[PDB]
Amino acid sequence: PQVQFKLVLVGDGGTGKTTFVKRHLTGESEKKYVATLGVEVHPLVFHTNRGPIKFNVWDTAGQEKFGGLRDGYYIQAQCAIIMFDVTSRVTYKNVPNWHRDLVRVCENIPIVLCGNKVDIKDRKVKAKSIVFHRKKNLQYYDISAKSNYNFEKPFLWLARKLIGDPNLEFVAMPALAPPEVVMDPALAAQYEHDLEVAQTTAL
Amino acid sequence: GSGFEGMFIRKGQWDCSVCCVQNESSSLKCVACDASKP
Ligand SMILES: Nc1nc2c(ncn2[C@@H]2O[C@H](COP(=O)(O)OP(=O)(O)O)[C@@H](O)[C@H]2O)c(=O)[nH]1
Ligand SMILES: [Mg+2]
Ligand SMILES: [Zn+2]
Repeated sequence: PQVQFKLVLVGDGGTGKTTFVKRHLTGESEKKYVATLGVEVHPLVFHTNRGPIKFNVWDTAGQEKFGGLRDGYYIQAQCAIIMFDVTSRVTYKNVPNWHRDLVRVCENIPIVLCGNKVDIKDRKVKAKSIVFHRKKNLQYYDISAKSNYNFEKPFLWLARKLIGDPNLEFVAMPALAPPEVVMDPALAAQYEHDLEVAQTTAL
Repeated sequence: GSGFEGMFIRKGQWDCSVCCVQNESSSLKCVACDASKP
């Protein structure tokens, strides 16, 4: 018997949800199609110091572009990622709506907020503006799906919260599609520092 | 093997073969995708 969690991946169309979940190669090759709901469930295995865990990540087929998702999409989710696009402020402005829809069905499951596409130079939603997670007991990370930057961070934080073990570690990264763009290491260090600085500042 | 140190077995729960949601024994259709219990 294995440890597995339903993880729903939500956020405006175009924010990079599909690109993100697809980085995990075995999760893509072993994905399962749910015809009633139009969902692809990607089984993403991570090897922890206590054994493998599996995040069954629910990816839409684009229906979020036309309104909210059906209850069945959310039902029995044990955790979630809400994604926005740091080059589109409206996607961040819609984060509260996605959170509302999620909590309506699932209550206060562990949720990570992810700002995607930080590889793009002309960033619009910067650390100082990202505060919704502080307001709602949520963890935040910058991510770049196309470069695999911070790919494992949401999953590690969720694993620790779900399993109740703050010392849980991933023993190795899963096999990921090779980066299609380079995330500048200096830019990443700067963005991480900006997030720390903002975390210490008052709302 | 594919187990996890400390994990608990719950009786009767069934994994949906379509969407992998773990259902209660009393559920005859998957609460998420409506697939019939195997
Ligand atoms: N530069 C950059 N582009 C991305 C990234 N993630 C997604 N994109 C692109 O954003 C567009 C929408 O991505 P998609 O995965 O379909 O978004 P979804 O509608 O949320 O599933 C696509 O052109 C992606 O190639 C990223 O991390 N960096
Ligand atoms: Mg998509
Ligand atoms: Zn199902």
